[PDB]
Amino acid sequence: MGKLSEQLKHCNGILKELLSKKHAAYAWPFYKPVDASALGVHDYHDIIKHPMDLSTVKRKMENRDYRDAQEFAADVRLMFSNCYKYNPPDHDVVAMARKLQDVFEFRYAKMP
Ligand SMILES: CC[C@@H](C(=O)OC)[C@@H]1N=C(c2ccc(Cl)cc2)c2ccc(OC)cc2-n2c(C)nnc21
Ligand SMILES: C[C@H](O)COC[C@H](C)O
Ligand SMILES: [Cl-]
Repeated sequence: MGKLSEQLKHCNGILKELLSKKHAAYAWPFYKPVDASALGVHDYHDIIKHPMDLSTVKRKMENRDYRDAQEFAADVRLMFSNCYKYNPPDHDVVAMARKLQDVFEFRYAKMP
């Protein structure tokens, strides 16, 4: 697959951290694709045109889909944006998204 660039190594590090046990209390809703039928949210795919989640980001990293850090970051941010778009701002899952995005943005800012 070829060695990840230095910046994408940092991105992969961030991804591993987001999936790690220390953040699980607020990261878990973002681990896998939203299953709209399972959750009973039958309007989800009318509202969210481009679903994203951490397992999909991980697959894309493993498959070398991301050509740079910017592309990676856009997907992680898309995941958070979908959450902010679908849910009311006072929902528990939105608070969790904000917390995980704080973890993400502060470490992404430490890009070599
Ligand atoms: C799908 C919409 C929303 C919902 O109303 O579910 C019933 C959902 N809430 C939740 C959610 C609701 C309350 C709390 Cl405390 C945590 C997550 C949700 C749950 C599981 C899951 O994957 C297994 C994804 C979730 N998620 C994400 C991401 N963004 N919005 C949600
Ligand atoms: C809570 C906002 O939607 C995202 O905040 C990012 C900041 C680094 O906490
Ligand atoms: Cl972006």
